[PDB]
Formats: sequence, C-alpha cells, structure tokens
Amino acid sequence: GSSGSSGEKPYVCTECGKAFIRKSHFITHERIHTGESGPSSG
Ligand SMILES: [Zn+2]
Repeated sequence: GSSGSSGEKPYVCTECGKAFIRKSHFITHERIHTGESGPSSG
C-alpha cells in the first residue's frame, strides 16, 4: 500500500546484497556465487 515504492536500484544481488548499475559486473558476479553451472544443466 504505502511502503515507499521509490528509489528503484539496478541489478541487486539477492545473495550478498550489491547493486550493479552496469550489466556486466552483475552477470559475472553470479559466477563466483553459483557453485555449479554447466551446459548439461539448465
Ligand atoms: Zn552477491
């Protein structure tokens, strides 16, 4: 209802908490996080 809803921030990591105005440092940040990730999976 009235919980602010203002000040929309860029890509904010939902694991540690970090905003990334750019669309590069964020995508790359997911690597160090995602312990497992390959072609066979996903
Ligand atoms: Zn993070």
